[PDB]
Formats: sequence, C-alpha cells, structure tokens
Amino acid sequence: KKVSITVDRDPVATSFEKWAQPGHFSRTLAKGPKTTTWIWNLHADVHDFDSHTNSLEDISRKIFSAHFGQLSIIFLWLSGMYFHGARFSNYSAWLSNPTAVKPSAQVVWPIVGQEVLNGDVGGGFQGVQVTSGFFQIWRSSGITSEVELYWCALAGLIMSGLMIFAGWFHYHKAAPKLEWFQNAESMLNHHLSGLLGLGCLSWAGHQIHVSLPVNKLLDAGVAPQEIPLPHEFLVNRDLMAQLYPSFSKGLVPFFTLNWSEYSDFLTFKGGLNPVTGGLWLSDTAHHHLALAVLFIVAGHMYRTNWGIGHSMKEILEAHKGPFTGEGHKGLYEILTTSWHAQLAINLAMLGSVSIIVAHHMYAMPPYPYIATDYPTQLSIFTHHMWIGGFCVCGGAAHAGIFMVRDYNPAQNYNNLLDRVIRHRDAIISHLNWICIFLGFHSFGLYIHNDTMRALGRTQDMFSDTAIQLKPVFAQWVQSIHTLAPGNTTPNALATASYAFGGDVVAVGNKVAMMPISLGTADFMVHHIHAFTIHVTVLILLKGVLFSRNSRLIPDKANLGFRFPCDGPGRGGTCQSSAWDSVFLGLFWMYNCISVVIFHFSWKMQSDVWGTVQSDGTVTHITGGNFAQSAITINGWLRDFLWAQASQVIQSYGSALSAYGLIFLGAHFIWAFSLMFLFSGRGYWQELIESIVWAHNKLNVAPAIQPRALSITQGRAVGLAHYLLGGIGTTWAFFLARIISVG
Amino acid sequence: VPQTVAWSAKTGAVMVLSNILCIVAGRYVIQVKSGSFAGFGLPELLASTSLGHIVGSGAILGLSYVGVL
Amino acid sequence: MFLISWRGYWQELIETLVWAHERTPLANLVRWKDKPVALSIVQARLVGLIHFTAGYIFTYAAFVIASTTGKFG
Amino acid sequence: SHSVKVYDTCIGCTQCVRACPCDVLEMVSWDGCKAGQIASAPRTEDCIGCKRCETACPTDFLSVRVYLGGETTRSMGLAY
Amino acid sequence: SQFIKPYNDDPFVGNLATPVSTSSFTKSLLSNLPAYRAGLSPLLRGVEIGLTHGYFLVGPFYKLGPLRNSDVALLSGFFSALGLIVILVACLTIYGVVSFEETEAKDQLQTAKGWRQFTSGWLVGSVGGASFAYILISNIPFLQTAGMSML
Amino acid sequence: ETLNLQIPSPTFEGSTGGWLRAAEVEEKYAITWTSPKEQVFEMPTGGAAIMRQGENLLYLARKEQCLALATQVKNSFKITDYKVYRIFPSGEVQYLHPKDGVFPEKVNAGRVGVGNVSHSIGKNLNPAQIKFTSKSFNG
Amino acid sequence: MDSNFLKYLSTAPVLFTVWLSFTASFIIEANRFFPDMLYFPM
Amino acid sequence: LSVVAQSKSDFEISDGTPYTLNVPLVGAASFIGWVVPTLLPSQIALYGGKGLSTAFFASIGTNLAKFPAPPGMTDPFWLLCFIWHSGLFATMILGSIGYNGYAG
Ligand code: CLA
Ligand code: CLA
Ligand code: CLA
Ligand code: CLA
Ligand code: CLA
Ligand code: CLA
Ligand SMILES: CC1=C(C/C=C(\C)CCC[C@H](C)CCC[C@H](C)CCCC(C)C)C(=O)c2ccccc2C1=O
Ligand code: SF4
Ligand code: SF4
Repeated sequence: KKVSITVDRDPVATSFEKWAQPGHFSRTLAKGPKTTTWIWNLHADVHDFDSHTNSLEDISRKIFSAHFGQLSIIFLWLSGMYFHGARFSNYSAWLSNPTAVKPSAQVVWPIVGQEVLNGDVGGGFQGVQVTSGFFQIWRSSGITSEVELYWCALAGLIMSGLMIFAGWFHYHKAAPKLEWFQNAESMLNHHLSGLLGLGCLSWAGHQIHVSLPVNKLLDAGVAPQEIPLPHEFLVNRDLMAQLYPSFSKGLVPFFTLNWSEYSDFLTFKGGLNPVTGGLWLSDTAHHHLALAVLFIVAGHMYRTNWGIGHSMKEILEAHKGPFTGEGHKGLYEILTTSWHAQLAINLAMLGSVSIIVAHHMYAMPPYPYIATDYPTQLSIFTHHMWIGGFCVCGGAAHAGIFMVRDYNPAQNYNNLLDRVIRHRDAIISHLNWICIFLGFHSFGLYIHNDTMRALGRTQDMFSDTAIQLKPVFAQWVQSIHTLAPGNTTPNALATASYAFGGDVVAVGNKVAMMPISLGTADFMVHHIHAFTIHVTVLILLKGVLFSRNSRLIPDKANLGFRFPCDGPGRGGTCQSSAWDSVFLGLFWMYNCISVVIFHFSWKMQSDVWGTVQSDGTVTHITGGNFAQSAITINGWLRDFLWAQASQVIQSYGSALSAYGLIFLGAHFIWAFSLMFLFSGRGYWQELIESIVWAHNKLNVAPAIQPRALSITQGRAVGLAHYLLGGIGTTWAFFLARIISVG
Repeated sequence: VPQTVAWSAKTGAVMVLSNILCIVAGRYVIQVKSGSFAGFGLPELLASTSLGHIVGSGAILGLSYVGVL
Repeated sequence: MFLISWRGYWQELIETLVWAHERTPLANLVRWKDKPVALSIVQARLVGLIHFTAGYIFTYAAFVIASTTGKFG
Repeated sequence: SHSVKVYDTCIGCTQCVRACPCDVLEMVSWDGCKAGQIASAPRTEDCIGCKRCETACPTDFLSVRVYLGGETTRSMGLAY
Repeated sequence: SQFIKPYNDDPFVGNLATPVSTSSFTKSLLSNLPAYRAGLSPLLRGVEIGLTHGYFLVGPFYKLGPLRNSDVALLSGFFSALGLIVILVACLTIYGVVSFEETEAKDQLQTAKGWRQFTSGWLVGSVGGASFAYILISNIPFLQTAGMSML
Repeated sequence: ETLNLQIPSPTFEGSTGGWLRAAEVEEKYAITWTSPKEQVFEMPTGGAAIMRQGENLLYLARKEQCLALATQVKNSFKITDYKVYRIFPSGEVQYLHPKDGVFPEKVNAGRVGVGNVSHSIGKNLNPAQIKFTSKSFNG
Repeated sequence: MDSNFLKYLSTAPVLFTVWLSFTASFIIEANRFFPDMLYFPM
Repeated sequence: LSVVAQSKSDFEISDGTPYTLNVPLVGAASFIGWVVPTLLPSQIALYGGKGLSTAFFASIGTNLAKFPAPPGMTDPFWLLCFIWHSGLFATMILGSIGYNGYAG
C-alpha cells in the first residue's frame, strides 16, 4: 500500500495579517515599494509559486487550493447563468417557440438611455439577446420550467461554497504531502475511471431517464407544462415504456448481454433530428454510455496498490530505438517533479480539444434548435477557437518555463529532450523553410489573383472558372463519409454530419446543416491555415528550443525565462528570451484564429446558412459569393469585411447599438496598444522626469517614485490591449452581423 | 441492428471459458503479484475475472453478431 | 513586423539559416561574402517607420483620388 | 571594436569585472579610492557591447562606460 | 545500435552523422552528382548541371506562362527559359568576380578560373538542354499535353 | 603553458550547435579544465556532455562560449582550473584567460590600467568643441 | 473589528475600487433622479 | 533506390555503423503477414464480398483495363489502396522493428 493518504494538519494559520502586508510572498517585494515598479512586480509574480518557494511540497499545496478557488468561481459563474435564465429570461416563451423567440437572459436598467439595449427579443420580453447556447442546453437537459432553473442555480451556489471551503480546508487545515501529489498512476486511474467514466455514465443515466422522455414529448409537440415531471419517468416504468417499449424488459437485457433489446433508446442513427436540427439524443445517450465504459476500462491500466497494472516509468523507459538514444528515460521524473511540464502538456491538449470542439459542434449540432440559431453557432465556434489558440500558446509558454528552470541536463543525458536540443538548428531551419514555402504558395496565390483580376486577366487566375487548385483529398474524404452509412459503417442509418454531403436539413425554413463543398477558395484558405499554424509553431518552438542558450547568448538560462534583452551588443539582443517568443507567437496565433473564424463566418453565410422555400432551393445569407470572391484579398476586404460591417456601423439607435459602441471602442484599444508596442521605455522615463519636475515645483511629488513600465511590461501591456482590441472588434462585428441577418 | 440472444447456457459457456482463459493468462502475464497456488490472491483473481467479463462480453456479442451465438 | 518584433528573435533564426546553408549539399558550394545578420536596432525602427509611412501614403492617395473620381462630387 | 572607459569615480567594487562575459575588464592597482583598485579595460577588442558591466556598476553615474563603435566578428558575437 | 553519431568523429563540430546525412545511399548519390563526381573538369560539371536545369526550365514556362493558350506557347516558353538562363549566367559571372581571387588553379570549382569554366559549361548546357526539350515537345503530342492525348 | 593538443575531450554525442566554417578559417577557441569526477555538464552550444575525470578539452567558436562554460564549471562543479585559448588556422595558439595567471577580479602587480579617465564622466568635452578637431572628448 | 482586516481594506486597490464605485454610484443616482442635464439650469 | 539483403554487404546506415537492412525478408514477411489476414471477406460494398487485399487486387486490374483513364473519386480503388498500404506500411515498420532489433 505505497499509495497512501498523507496530510499535514493545521499547516498554515488562517490570519488576516499577511493580507495587510502586500507582497509578503517574496523576499524582494516584502520590504515595500520605493518605485512604482514594485506595484507592477507585485501582480506580475504573485501566482508564480515556484519563484517564491524552494520546496515542491508547498508549491503543490498552493496549486491544489488555488484549483479549488478556480472551481468556486466557475460554479458561481454557472449558478449565475442559471439564475439569469430563471429570473431575467424569456426561456419559457422560447420553449414554446424555439424557432421564433430569440434567447435573452440579460436585462439592463434604465439609466442614461441605455434601456434601448432591451430590444424586442420576442415572447413579450425585452432584453439583451444571448448567444451562449444555454437555452439549447437546458432544453437538451429537459429543464422545461424556471422553477428547475432556480434549483440548478442553488446547486451551483452550494457547490461554489463547497469548493471555496475545500480550498481553504486543504491549505489551512489538512494539506496533503508531496508524496500524495506524486501519485500519477492513482490520479490517472481516478480521473479516467472516476471523473471521466462515472461522469459520462451518470450523464448517460440523466439522458436516458430524463432527457430522452422529456425531449420526445417536446418534439412530438406536447406543451412544456403538459409534460410529466422528470421523476415520474423514474417511478412509473409503464409511462416510460410507452415512449420507449424496451423499458418493459428492465435491466435483464443489460445483465444477460441481450443489448439489442435497448435499441429504442440506444441507437446509432447519425445525422440530425429533422424536428430540432440537432443530434438524436438516443445517439448521445449511447455515445456517453459507450464512452463511460472505456473510460472506466482505461482507468484500470496503471498500478497503484495491488500488483496488477502498468508502471508508467517502465512503459516510457522501454520505448527506445536506434534513432533516439536512451528514449523516453527520465520523462517520468520530469512529469512528476515539474508542474510547468505538466501544465505545458495539459494546456496544449486542452487548447487542441477546444479547437476540436469548435469544429465538431458546428458540423454535428448537438443541441435541439442550436443549428438554426446562427448567432449561437457563430458565437460558440469563435469562442472555442480563441480558447484553443490561447491555451496552445500557454503550452509553449510553460514548456519554456520548464526548460529555463526545471530542466536539469544531468538527469536528461542522451534522452529525447537532450536529443531535441542537440539538433534544434535542423528543426528550426526546416520549419523556417516550410513557413517561407507555405507563405509564398498560399498567400502568394492570393497576390497572383489580386494582380490578374486587377489586370483584366481572369483566365490567368487560380479559380474554379480558370486554373483550378482543387482540394481532391478533402473532396475524396467527403465522398467516403457520405458512402459510409450502410457500407463501412453498416449499422449507421445516416452520415456523421451532413457537411460531408447528403441532404439539406431545414428547421423553421432555416438551414440546420447541408454539404459544405470545397473548391479553389477552400484549397487556398486551408493552406493559409497551414501557413499560419506552422509559423506559430515556428515562433513558439524556437522559443522553447533556444530558451536556455543560443549561438547568440551562451548563458540565456542564467538570465531567466523572462528578460528583456542582454544589451545592445552583439548587434542587439532585444526580445531574446523565451517569454518574448510567447509574446511574438500570440500575435501569430491571433493572426491564425482570425482567419479561421473569418473563413468559418463567410463560408457558412455564403454556402450553408440561409432560408429554404418552394423547390427546396436555399437562399444563403451572402448568396454564394465565397467561391469567386474569397480568392482575392480585395474580395475579402470588399465582400466580407466591408459588406458585413454594415450592420455594426448602422446599429446606432437600435438594440445592437452596444455592438456599434464596442466596435469603435475596440478599434480604439487596438490602436492605443501600438503606443506600447512601437515605443521604448527610455522615452517614457525621460518624459516622466519633466512631469516629476512640475510636481517637485508644487511640492506634490509622490514617495513611490514613478517609473516608466519595464521593457517586458511595455510588451505585455501592448500585447494585452492589442488582443483586447483586435478580438473585441471581431466580437462586435460578428455578433451584430449575425443577430441582424441570422 | 446486430442480433443478440437471450441468456442461455451457451452464453454461460462462452463466459465461463473466457473467465478461465484469463485466469490462466493472469497467472502467466501479470508481472507483479503450484501453478495457481503460488501468490494467487483476490486482486489477481478479481482482475482476471474482470478481463474475463470484458473478453467474454465481447466474444458473446461478436458470436451473436456473426451467427455462431 | 519591424516595429513589434525586435532583433534577438531574428538573429537567432538567421543563425539556424546560416547552419542549414553550410550543411546542405550542392548549396554550400555558394558562399556569402558578407555574413548574414539581423538588421540593427535603429535600422529596424527606420525600416518599420518607412513601411508604416509608405503604407499610410499609398492607402490615402488611392482613397482620396479614387473616392473623389468615383463620386465626382 | 567598442570603446570602454573607466572614470575615476570607480570605488573598486570589482562587480563590472565579475559581470563581464568576455573577460574585457580587470582590476589594476590604484590609490584614488578606499579599495585601492580601479577597473581597467585592456581587452576591448573582445568587448561585445552587452553593457553588463554598466548594469553591475553602483556609482551614481557609471564609472564604466561602453561606447558602441565599429562592428567586428568578435563584437557582433558571431559564431559564424 | 545507434544511427546518429558526431560528424567525422568530431563531437564539437556543428553537424551530426545522421542516415540522411551520411548513409551509404546518400554518400553514393552525392559522390556521383556532377558537382562532386571525380574525374570531371569544372566545365564538364557545368555542362551536365546545365543540361539538366535547362531541360526542366522549359516546361513550367510553356505550360503555365502568359502565352500558354496560344500557338506560340512553346516559343514563348523557350525564350522565357532562355531569358532566365541568361539572367542566371549573369549571377554566376558576378559571383566569380567577387568571390574568387585570381590564381592558376583551374580544376576546382571554387577557383576564379574554375568558376569561369563552370559558368561557361552551364550556359552552353542550359541552352542545349532547353533546346532539346523544345525539340521534344514540338514534335511529340504526348509532351504538349500532360499525357492527355490518350484520353 | 602551451595547449597540449592531445588532452582528451568530454564525452559528447554531437550537436548542430557547434562551430561552423568560420572556426576553421578565422579562429577557434579552446578551454581546458581539470575535473575530479566523471560528471555531466551542460554544453553552451546545446545539450549535455560528460567531462572525464582528469583533464578535459573543448573547442568553441566564440570566446563568450568558453567563458560561459567556465562560469558554469566554477559555480556548480567548483573547478577553478580553467584556461582559455585562442587558436588561429595558422596553428598559432594564443592564451587568453586568466591572462596573467590571476583572475581579473583579483588585483595583480604589473597590470597597467587601460581606458582609465582622470575625471568623472560629467567632465567630458561637448561635441561642438571637438568638431573638425581630432581632440578626444575625454578631456 | 480586526485591525489587520481594516489595514487590508485601507490598501490602495480596495480604497480605489470602493471610492470610484461610490463615486460612480452617486453619478448614476444623480442621473436617475435628475436626467438629461446638458446645461446648468439658468 | 536499392535493396540490401540479409547477407553482409558493406552498406552503413550512417557514418561508421554498418547495419543490415533486411529488405528481402522484411518486405516478404510484411507483405505476406498483412495480405493473408486481409484475405478475410466481407459482404460490404467497398469489398464486394472479397477481402481487402482481393478487392484491392481486383481494383488494380479493373482500372488497368481502362489503362489511360484514372480511377474516379467515388471509385473504390482509392479507399482500398489507402487502407491496404496503411496496414502494409505499418506491418513493414513493425516488421523492420521486430526483425532488425530483436533479431529473433
Ligand atoms: C458570476 C457571474 C455573474 C454575472 C456576470 C452577473 C451579472 C449581472 N447580474 Mg447577476 N447574479 C449572479 C451572478 C452573476 N451576475 C448570481 C450567482 C446571482 C444569485 C445571487 C445573481 C443574481 C442577480 C440579481 C438578483 C440581479 C443580478 C443582476 C445582474 C446585472 C447587474 C449587476 C449589478 O450591477 O449589481 C451591482 C450591485 C452592487 C452591490 C454593486 C457592487 C459593486 C462593488 C463595489 C464591487 C466590488 C467587489 C469587491 C471590491 C471585491 C473585493 C472584496 C473586498 C473585501 C476587497 C449583471 C448583468 C441584476 C439584473 O440583471 O437586473 C436586471 C439583478 O437584479 N444578478
Ligand atoms: C473518483 C475520484 C476522483 C475524482 C472525481 C476527482 C475529481 C477531480 N480532481 Mg482529482 N484526485 C483523485 C481522485 C479524484 N479526483 C485522487 C485519488 C488524487 C490523488 C492522487 C487526486 C488528486 C488531484 C489533484 C492534485 C488535483 C485534482 C483535481 C481534480 C478536479 C479536476 C478539475 C475538474 O474537472 O473539476 C470539475 C469537474 C467536476 C465534476 C467538479 C466536481 C467536484 C467534486 C469534487 C467531484 C466528485 C463529487 C462526488 C464524488 C460525486 C457524488 C455523486 C453523487 C451525487 C451520487 C476534479 C474535481 C484538480 C483540482 O481542480 O483540484 C481541486 C487538482 O489539482 N485531483
Ligand atoms: C474560459 C473558458 C471557457 C468558457 C467561458 C466556456 C464557455 C462555454 N462553453 Mg466551453 N470549453 C472550454 C472553455 C470555455 N468554455 C474548453 C477549454 C473546452 C474543452 C474541454 C470547452 C468545451 C466545451 C464543450 C464541449 C461545450 C462547451 C460549452 C460552453 C458554453 C456553456 C457553458 C456550460 O454550461 O458548459 C456546458 C458544457 C456541456 C453541457 C458539455 C461539456 C462536455 C465536455 C466534454 C465535458 C468535459 C469535462 C472534462 C472534465 C474536461 C476534460 C478535458 C480533457 C482535455 C481531459 C459556454 C459558451 C457548451 C456549448 O457550447 O453549448 C452551447 C458545450 O457543449 N465548452
Ligand atoms: C491553466 C492555465 C494557466 C495557468 C495555471 C498559468 C499559470 C501561470 N502562468 Mg501561464 N499562460 C496560460 C495559462 C496558464 N498560466 C496561457 C493560456 C497563456 C497564454 C497567454 C500563458 C502565458 C504565460 C506567460 C507568457 C507567462 C505565464 C506565467 C504564469 C505564472 C504566473 C501567473 C501570474 O502571476 O500572473 C498574474 C496574473 C495577472 C497579472 C493577470 C493579468 C493578465 C491579463 C492582462 C488580464 C486579463 C484580461 C481579461 C481577461 C480581460 C479584461 C477585460 C477588459 C475589457 C477590461 C503561473 C505559473 C508567467 C511566468 O513567469 O510563469 C513562471 C509568464 O511570464 N503564463
Ligand atoms: C502584412 C504584414 C506582414 C508580412 C507580409 C510578414 C511577413 C513575414 N513574416 Mg512577419 N510579422 C508581422 C507582419 C507581417 N509579416 C507582424 C505584425 C508581426 C508582429 C508580431 C510579425 C512577426 C513575425 C515573426 C515573429 C515571424 C514572422 C515571419 C514572417 C515570414 C513568414 C514566412 C513567409 O510567409 O514567407 C513568404 C513571404 C511573404 C508571404 C511576404 C510577402 C511576399 C509575397 C508573396 C509577394 C512577394 C513579391 C516579390 C518578392 C516581389 C519581387 C520583386 C520586387 C522586389 C520588385 C514573412 C517574412 C516568420 C519568419 O520569418 O519565419 C519564416 C517569423 O518567425 N513575422
Ligand atoms: C502489424 C503487424 C505486427 C504487429 C502488431 C507486431 C507486433 C509485435 N512483434 Mg512482430 N513482426 C511483424 C509484424 C508485426 N509485429 C513482421 C511482419 C515481422 C517479420 C519481418 C515481425 C517480426 C518480429 C520479431 C522477430 C519479433 C517481433 C516482436 C513483436 C512484439 C513486440 C515488438 C514490436 O514489434 O513491438 C510492436 C508493439 C506492439 C504492436 C504493441 C504496442 C501497441 C501499439 C498500439 C502499437 C500499434 C501499432 C499499429 C497501429 C498496429 C498495426 C496493426 C495493423 C493495422 C497493421 C509485438 C507483439 C518481438 C516479440 O515480442 O517476440 C514475440 C520479436 O522478437 N516481431
Ligand atoms: C505610454 C507608455 C508608458 C507610460 C505609461 C505608464 C507609466 C503607466 C500609466 C498607467 C497609469 C499610471 C495607471 C493605469 C490606470 C489605467 C487608467 C487603467 C489600467 C487598467 C489596470 C492597470 C487596472 C511606458 O511606461 C512604456 C514603457 C515601455 C514601452 C512603452 C511604454 C508606453 O507606451
Ligand atoms: S534596452 Fe531595449 S533597445 Fe536596448 S537591447 Fe534591451 S530591449 Fe533592445
Ligand atoms: S560591454 Fe559587455 S563585454 Fe564589453 S566590457 Fe562591458 S560587460 Fe564586458
């Protein structure tokens, strides 16, 4: 039983004394401010626990309790989302008419004329239209009343209180020892089996006993207050067997392995529900039940306390071949002694999963009536692309913090890390060449087209009409997925998504999903994507690989992860740190994700979204202009940015005037950021000197001597306002555009 | 839909076979622990029969799928 | 690009390009007379300023002339 | 090469000499400060211009001053 | 077994001995290429490289150039290749002027005379190889299309 | 005094971070040091190497690379026995550091002060005063 | 009341957040009871 | 390129390390070790009642009959070809790992 619970009791005293002493956590900051730099250095380094403490135990304790604090905030956030749905929303009116009522769960106070924001969202209601997709979640959950939304809100508040108690309790009363945190086999067994496996299984149970009966009655057309309460399905097994006759047999088919009996509610239909335009919830129930089984199975792989299981160290040390030296030896020690190495992996994977979520949810719309709510489809795609891109760049941020700090060459001799660092010139030169090739052969095709169209030579352009760059591999994969039902997925009845080909699914005369054809414009913008992702990898990988040393600076690890430069010598070493590649790679992430959401927005409006009428033909939002106009930059400028900015500019005096104001406000913040990005600290300190002089003249100089921001903080402030401004402009542009027309 | 059959002694036979198959396999391949009377305990027995109900359930469903039953 | 990204990032890339040229067969037959280096700190400010300024002029001149021509009013 | 100067305000703390990454600086005997020593710049052809010496210097205005000048292979820190 | 080692027994040189870099297959190809093959004058090295490069140059200009849909497509493509070859020869000449001091050695590529020899061979071979491709494309209808004559 | 070219080199598997053609045609730097152990250190140019017990020898392209290794070898392995050489392609080996047997941060007799200015930094001459004149701004 | 908790509430960010929330709050209230004051009424 | 046999030529995978690529034995065993299981038939429209190797081997000949014409996008040749080679490359990779490394 070497996997055991070990706790120090009453480690840290619950006292308000350190609250009154800002900066108590570091030796530099605890002696108080003398310049204004102290104030900024206080906020900058506060959650950098491994910069304050030497011991991995105290660092692990601070992290565990801070994760409870984060959970408490998320539960509070969720509880408020339910309460605004319960109290300030048109949810009940939306349940009766999901295709007519626009979801709204935010009402403004009348103060300075701002009550114009309470627009007519429908259902005898005035409020701010919400695009987070909660209404579609709640109907998928089977909520059907505001009373149940109040109970969910209380359930979030109780959980929110319990997490903040646990964070206090596990830091101040019962803090686990380092040997508790260093149980990677136990944690993985429980997080696969217990968290993910029982998470899916329990949710499958809710889906089967609550979501499936309630949503069958809704899609049959029964009024929400005419629907039995969710526990009457749990007790009256006769009533549940009316909707799904397999329930007449109970749990004998489950235990005797006669699973085919359960095909009423555990289907493999594929495609969409014609009534709601969403995934069949009988499929999602089977999906979560099947996922639950193999998460519970996966969580029995590793060895804890009984000899059965794998040692993760043994798996890693055995995988070594003739190209890779000692192989994965020493990686277990890295990943059970470095939190940053763990955070680097988990941020890159969570960011990747968030990017996948964006693609899977628009193409295979999971919730009822979310596919034809186009403001939600655009909002949750754009939101989850940004979460993914940010989290991916923090994976390289913390891979750099690992390499600078937690990397020890003595324990990493001739293994995979040692070998990567020892040919990093070959990696970075090959990536650099790919990015030049990719930029020339993706963006240069656009420049070729701008010139040819401007020169009157439309026969010389790369277009469907002219020279054709077809995406044959993507078209071929689309062919296979339409052929899969009955052929390579024989028991499936419909395709995984109608985006691959097949029918047009219409709900309330609006397209839910329909085949997303790929042409020359799709070939061009996909290689635009591969170029922007590869350059982002190039900037971030070069920062991780050269974080400790270069040919330029032989001792970059002694300067740290985050330093501004090593002087104007060697020609100039401005922005040479690993932090400065995260800084430069967040711009190229911003560039990458901006083109992705622009590609998504224009393609869905031009080729997918719109209205169906007689003869079954579809009138799209921008009328199919993507194919012949997304091949030039002038087409993107004119037919996408200029044409679709009309709604946000003409929004003044409407309920969308808030988006019009945020459009201008974010344009401001973006431009203001360039003051911090294009300027240097030395100018601003000398300007402050004259301002200090005028204060000295009036005897009003401060005792905390004002300083210009650090070189790094000028970069961090410039990047933050650039991101706030750039993303905030697109947020207003996307939301005012798609609320008006979709 | 893949045909499955109500529990019969044939279903039992496959399950029994699979459980025993894994009990013998577990005596051979479990690396950390009288062919079955050395070092055999409950976590070894509870693991081999857990894989038997995984292998047996898969075998039963597959043999029902193809017609062997 | 010249105003936001500064020298240290670019000098370290250029060192990986110098390595690759020397190690690539049939290409290391050709040698630079001047060692390739990243632009200086002051020079990049001047290059970015020129590009910023040139882009500013060409955009407005294209706008002020074409919008007036197109409208005639 | 770069030009590195030491002014007679040097308190002989040796910090510039310890911070120099290229062994440009050394300590010579003096009698103008309490420490009996002053910084010296005998090997400025090896100065890369990092100005780590200037950062290390604690006198109010720097006793050691680097003046960036003509660039060489050594002062451009080129390993190629 | 280990496939990666230091380059030519030297652990501190800026290169590695990898299978792409130093396999028997790689060594063979490099040693037998005209630039590195033994027993070749620099002029002959230029001719073989020139014939190779000039021959393939004709095709992209012919198939994708401005006059591609005209009946003067092959003429325009050859002259476009000839113009590139002439521009490239100027590049070769100026490289020799600025890169090599004048010495009697002429059997090496990296000499003033040896580069001038190689440049002479490359221009003759490039025009020769481009001319050969012109003759073949002019006469054979398979090459004029992409093989599309068969369908 | 002179570099014994036969000193064994630390066990290293190679890297792309080592020296290039400019080392074999312009100048190369070498560092030697004594190790009491057969222990792993970090190369300035890349990954990790193992220094052999006894005398080690490396070759690097930059003088700063040899001293960055010297700093690390003295801060984590307490080796103060390091000698840095400059090597020209003519075969000439030029001893560099420590230049007179004593470290620069320690005073030594017979060191002549170079670069020393008799006044403080504020007493320099204005640029206008020395315009079209060869006179130096340091007084 | 605890003196260390009162010393915490006297910290610059809390007072800045409280004072400017209080300041913002009586501008908001003044514009509720007395709205649309483009001019000093005279 | 070229194939090296199990018997000792002077071929070196890198600068100084000779290494016997077992291109006859690995390629033969990987081919047979992938083709024979792949003979397993399936009454699926892509296979057509044959196995993956045999439906694929059938689709080489049908498209070879129309020799100048390429197979179409919806033609089963491409899917069969991709799946067959994916398993074949994997068995070749795993076969080279198994034979060269474990030597038995
Ligand atoms: C977590 C997410 C969240 C978010 C973003 C919102 C957002 C909003 N809510 Mg909702 N709400 C939430 C959770 C949330 N709520 C929860 C969990 C509940 C259940 C209790 C409610 C219950 C609720 C009601 C009942 C109402 C709102 C209302 C509102 C709106 C105005 C709030 C306002 O100005 O009051 C401002 C109130 C103040 C007292 C001002 C306080 C300002 C202080 C100075 C902030 C300082 C914080 C402090 C310094 C932190 C440090 C502590 C200190 C010791 C140093 C706004 C849209 C109102 C609305 O929609 O009206 C139409 C409304 O009536 N909310
Ligand atoms: C079955 C066991 C189990 C489960 C469910 C969890 C669950 C969790 N652990 Mg893990 N953990 C476990 C065992 C388990 N742990 C063991 C054995 C160890 C020791 C090796 C650890 C060590 C560990 C560390 C070091 C950390 C976690 C963290 C977390 C949280 C991850 C963030 C997240 O997704 O939360 C959101 C998802 C939720 C579902 C929220 C649920 C909140 C409760 C606690 C879940 C369980 C409730 C209860 C069992 C359900 C009752 C059902 C009943 C109604 C029928 C999550 C609550 C991290 C964290 O955030 O710390 C707080 C973290 O840093 N765990
Ligand atoms: C700043 C972070 C942030 C914020 C504010 C949001 C906000 C939102 N998300 Mg997103 N999300 C994020 C990060 C974020 N997301 C990340 C990082 C992921 C990747 C794991 C996702 C994946 C995700 C999914 C898959 C869904 C949302 C949805 C939603 C919306 C409803 C919120 C809700 O009740 O969840 C409700 C969430 C659900 C009902 C289903 C969640 C199912 C997932 C698979 C649970 C996974 C939990 C597990 C512990 C995580 C493991 C991670 C893995 C790498 C190991 C809202 C717009 C929902 C939406 O768009 O509805 C319209 C939705 O279905 N989110
Ligand atoms: C699970 C996620 C996670 C976690 C736990 C951490 C944790 C950490 N990171 Mg990492 N990071 C992450 C994600 C994460 N990061 C992501 C997604 C990125 C990409 C942007 C980074 C990029 C990154 C860098 C580049 C650095 C860190 C650093 C740090 C450490 C110091 C934190 C601190 O003191 O900041 C204190 C927190 C603040 C000062 C907050 C201010 C930040 C912004 C500007 C405010 C937020 C704006 C807001 C959302 C919108 C405002 C609305 C507007 C309209 C008003 C800590 C170890 C630093 C370090 O040195 O680590 C050793 C460091 O240099 N991280
Ligand atoms: C429009 C603005 C713009 C443009 C064109 C570039 C261009 C480039 N950046 Mg920069 N960058 C920018 C803004 C921009 N950046 C900004 C704002 C930042 C701030 C954070 C950066 C930060 C940044 C970093 C950190 C990195 C880059 C990289 C790159 C290169 C990508 C490789 C490539 O595509 O090669 C192809 C070249 C192009 C697409 C340029 C346009 C050429 C087109 C096709 C026309 C060519 C015409 C032709 C030459 C005319 C010849 C005749 C004429 C002379 C008369 C390329 C040189 C990366 C790099 O250098 O790695 C490879 C890299 O690491 N950039
Ligand atoms: C695809 C076919 C295949 C598979 C699965 C294996 C698998 C195995 N071989 Mg074999 N081998 C093969 C073809 C294959 N070999 C061929 C064609 C030859 C002749 C040239 C050999 C010759 C050979 C020898 C001489 C030896 C092995 C040995 C081994 C075992 C461990 C070493 C190894 O290769 O690691 C492979 C590791 C695994 C397969 C398990 C890891 C699990 C992951 C998921 C790998 C999956 C890879 C891939 C996706 C599976 C593809 C299957 C198919 C679709 C192509 C392992 C059971 C050794 C052994 O243990 O002796 C019995 C041994 O001595 N093999
Ligand atoms: C304007 C500017 C300054 C001057 C800006 C300073 C000194 C900060 C002024 C901030 C004031 C004092 C407080 C900020 C309050 C803001 C109104 C709200 C900020 C939001 C959070 C900080 C709360 C620099 O110091 C600088 C340094 C390096 C590169 C570029 C620049 C730069 O561009
Ligand atoms: S001080 Fe500023 S300009 Fe000078 S090197 Fe550092 S970052 Fe560059
Ligand atoms: S600038 Fe750098 S190299 Fe030059 S003397 Fe100062 S510290 Fe030494």
